[PDB]
Amino acid sequence: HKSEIAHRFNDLGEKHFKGLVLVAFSQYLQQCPFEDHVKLVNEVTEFAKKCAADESAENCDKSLHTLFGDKLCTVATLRATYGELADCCEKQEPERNECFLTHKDDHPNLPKLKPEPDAQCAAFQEDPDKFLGKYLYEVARRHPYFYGPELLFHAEEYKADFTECCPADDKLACLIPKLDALKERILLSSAKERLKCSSFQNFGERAVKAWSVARLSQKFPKADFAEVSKIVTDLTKVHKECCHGDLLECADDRADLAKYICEHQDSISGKLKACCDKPLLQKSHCIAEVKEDDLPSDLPALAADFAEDKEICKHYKDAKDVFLGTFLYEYSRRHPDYSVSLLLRIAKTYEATLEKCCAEADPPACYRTVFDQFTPLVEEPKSLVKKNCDLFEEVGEYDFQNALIVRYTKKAPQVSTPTLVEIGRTLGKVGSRCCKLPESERLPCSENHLALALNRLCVLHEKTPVSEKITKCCTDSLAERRPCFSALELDEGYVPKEFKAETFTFHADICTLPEDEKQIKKQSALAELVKHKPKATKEQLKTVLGNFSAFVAKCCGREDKEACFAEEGPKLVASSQLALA
Ligand SMILES: [Br-]
Ligand SMILES: [Br-]
Ligand SMILES: [Br-]
Ligand SMILES: [Br-]
Ligand SMILES: [Br-]
Ligand SMILES: [Br-]
Ligand SMILES: [Br-]
Ligand SMILES: [Br-]
Ligand SMILES: [Br-]
Ligand SMILES: [Br-]
Ligand SMILES: [Br-]
Repeated sequence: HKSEIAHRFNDLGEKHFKGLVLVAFSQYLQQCPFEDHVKLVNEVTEFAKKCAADESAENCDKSLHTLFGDKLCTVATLRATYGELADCCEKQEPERNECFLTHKDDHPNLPKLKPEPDAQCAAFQEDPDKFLGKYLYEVARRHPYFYGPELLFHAEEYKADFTECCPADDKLACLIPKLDALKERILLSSAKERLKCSSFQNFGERAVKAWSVARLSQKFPKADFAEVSKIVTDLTKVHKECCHGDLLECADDRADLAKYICEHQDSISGKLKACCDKPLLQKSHCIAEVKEDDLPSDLPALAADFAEDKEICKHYKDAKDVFLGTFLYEYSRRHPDYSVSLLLRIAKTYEATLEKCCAEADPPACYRTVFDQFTPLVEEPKSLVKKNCDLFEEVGEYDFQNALIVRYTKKAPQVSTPTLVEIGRTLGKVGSRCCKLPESERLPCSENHLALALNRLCVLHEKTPVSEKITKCCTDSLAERRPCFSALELDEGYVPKEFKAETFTFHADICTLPEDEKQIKKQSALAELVKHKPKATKEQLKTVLGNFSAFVAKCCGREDKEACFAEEGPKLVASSQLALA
């Protein structure tokens, strides 16, 4: 392949190629107007066609990286709008892209994209191409590590929704449920993918493969070890390319993998057939989301091979990584009911046990009981989910979020209020989604979702580190991350944040906010109450918040809203203090 970009263009097709370039640019250059991005995509795409037709043309042999980078450095507003991102252009590859990646913004704080059915159907009417391009543009800029080929797929869902619902008399009736569900799907996928990219960055490729050996062994328990390994090797390569911004290569390799999975579905899983009848993007998504296959009925006990066999230290000496990979695959396929981290924790203990045991002068004797060690590990997660789902089913979502906001704020009161509020809200929604699920599916859902929320917190906290405890938990070890967070507790040495009346002062402009923005303001007040009076109980904190909430509702219902806030406000701010002693 003389020319990489011809090759990409040839393999991907003009539409998706175009689509991926729009996405890539929107992730790198998050503020630029949609129109500026359209032009860039068109330029790159032109040059691609020149090359596909003639690979000797000036510059067609340069790497995609180099071509994209040079293109980014061309932007007329780069310095003006993106500032020090412009300094990256002085660097050379591969450092240039590294430098660009660091400057992707994980908290871009763009206006909340909400469904406006009368509005959007008519935008869908006025110009559709701009409409489906904009969607990709808006999602990409808000989620700078979003999984390239998956975004193009959600766009199609987006198109299919509008095309169906905009003709009916009752567009909103049809439309809103659909868009609401799609926002949720986007959030979850973006969090899933950010965790992969975070793992590459902080723990490396090894950690990403183990995580993936576990997950895929659970999904495809029927598959033998060499399949799993092959698929995992290819999928890691794919996600590494996407996390680094190489969306064309990412996508091209992803189509190859989807092809491979579909040509070997008999040897992988029986739940693949419907997926493998689909067009490309649908097919890849369908595979990404496939239900776990049924446990096979011919699997032996793991003891024989992993506790009883007397040459185990021998094997473990010769092929450490391989042999432990074999343990992880075997253990994970038997346990479709465990979170990926729990599995990884288990594997780490096994590895640790062998190194301990294999120095002792009779290793069979001790590692004989290695499986006893996994009991307490399995049990802890089971307790946390039961503790949380119990609280959730009792008090409802909003109260659950509140209880989590308080709990996390006590653990890490230095962390910003916007971040504390976000994790707590996110974790409340996990309660709604996960708790109603069968126990075989509840542990994994809440713990796999919890992993994603902790990662988000660590991503935000790494932008501007403020708590050492948090850094330690975020950077020590992916498998121990949840236990590390669970162990955090209010430090005896924490100095309360000094009181600031303004921080608890509300005004009428809250009345015109969306409900969820209303709750965010209230929930932010909650976190600050905790920062100022950290020793206050959750029950005292719930009462004070109830009083602010009753105050806001009333004043927002008043004829003279502003007079109500002005008179009533200071009374609350005063009494709040004493209520939290
Ligand atoms: Br170009
Ligand atoms: Br993202
Ligand atoms: Br690329
Ligand atoms: Br794909
Ligand atoms: Br096969
Ligand atoms: Br802290
Ligand atoms: Br999250
Ligand atoms: Br933070
Ligand atoms: Br916890
Ligand atoms: Br006011
Ligand atoms: Br109060």
